Amino acid sequence: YNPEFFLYDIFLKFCLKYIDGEICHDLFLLLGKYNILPYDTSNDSIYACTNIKHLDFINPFGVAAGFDKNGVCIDSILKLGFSFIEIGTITPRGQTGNAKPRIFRDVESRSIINSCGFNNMGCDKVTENLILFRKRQEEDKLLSKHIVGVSIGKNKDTVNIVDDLKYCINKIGRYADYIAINVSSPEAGKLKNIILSVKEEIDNLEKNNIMNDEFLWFNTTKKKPLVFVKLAPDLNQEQKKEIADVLLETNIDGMIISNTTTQINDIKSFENKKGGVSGAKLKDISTKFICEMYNYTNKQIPIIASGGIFSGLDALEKIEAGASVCQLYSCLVFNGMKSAVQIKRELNHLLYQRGYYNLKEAIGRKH
Ligand SMILES: Cc1cc2nc3c(=O)[nH]c(=O)nc-3n(C[C@H](O)[C@H](O)[C@H](O)COP(=O)(O)O)c2cc1C
Ligand SMILES: Cc1cc(Nc2ccc(S(F)(F)(F)(F)F)cc2)n2nc(C(C)(F)F)nc2n1
Ligand SMILES: O=C(O)c1cc(=O)[nH]c(=O)[nH]1
Repeated sequence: YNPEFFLYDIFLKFCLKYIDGEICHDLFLLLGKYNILPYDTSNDSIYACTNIKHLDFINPFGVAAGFDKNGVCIDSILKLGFSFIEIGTITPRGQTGNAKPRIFRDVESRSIINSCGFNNMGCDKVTENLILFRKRQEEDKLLSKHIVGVSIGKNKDTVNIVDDLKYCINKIGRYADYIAINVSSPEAGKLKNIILSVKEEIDNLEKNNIMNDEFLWFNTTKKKPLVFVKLAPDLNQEQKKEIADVLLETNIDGMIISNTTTQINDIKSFENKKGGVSGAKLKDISTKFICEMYNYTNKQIPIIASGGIFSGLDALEKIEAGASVCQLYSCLVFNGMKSAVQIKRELNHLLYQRGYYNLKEAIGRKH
């Protein structure tokens, strides 16, 4: 609640009004890189703890993929009050992505559309960035117990998809607390192949190193990274159940629901635009998708929420629907740096008013 946050949020609101989106994004990533952004040093409520398997989160809010694609601003973003961040999506080789401008935002609807095109510095350089962070994390009190996942994907013109992801794992898998596979860009038999192949590569990292785990997994968990998969919402009920089966057969560690959507036409400033939409308008679509997969998987696979989360209320819908954890993106654009502090406040208070003992008790409370 400091003036630090408050003053910065004025600057951001101003930037939001006048300056191009991707230009704004990079500007504040830069400010974070030089560590002049504010901190949230509050103790988080132990009643809003959560986990995905043996992967524990000190609080249920993190940042989604695509926000810090190259892992350049990991400390500063985590210290805003987030329990974790998902970097990437990265590819084995650097990409430029599509032509600019490629990101636009509608303020009134609190929505965004993008056709970035998986721009990133490539797996090699980003791994060097994550390593440097991991080294800083050993020295910084505030980064303890904070989780860093890595989103991985295939190059535009890939020879083979699996091989792209395989390279990324070999390079960066040691520094990741979990690995996110996203097949959501704006047959199931080919998916199962991918998922398995990823678990095997991770399992191979363990086998082919002589070191014990403490000195092998240079991450937070000190164990091999979990395997999540991120799904787009533009599928039919048949696709979803077909996939739902796969995730069970592979015994995947969690699923990130969801990515952006192409099926929104009622945003006026966006009618000229191609890409995937995110923000408020994605909220209701996203939540429904969680109920479905939660049902289709019969509640065996943990879920990670993404799509139009702005408030402690929005967060609770995802949780009761079946999510264990939430990711923010659009909220930070429209609500600023206070988003983590603010949303954690709002959620803690609601859990009380809704008579919940803790957050885990509320997970999947939509029958
Ligand atoms: C500019 C931009 C870039 C994104 N890049 C990625 C990405 O690289 N990988 C990914 O899985 N999701 C990416 N996303 C999607 C977000 O991770 C998130 O799923 C989506 O924005 C919905 O969250 P929200 O409604 O809170 O904004 C991107 C979104 C935006 C707006
Ligand atoms: C004012 C503004 C800010 C912003 N992103 C953003 C906002 C805040 C921060 S941060 F991380 F201030 F501490 F929270 F630096 C980092 C990135 N974006 N991102 C975009 C976009 C949609 F182009 F990606 N437009 C923006 N406009
Ligand atoms: O980089 C992108 O263009 C992108 C990737 C993704 O997974 N989702 C999205 O909305 N954009």
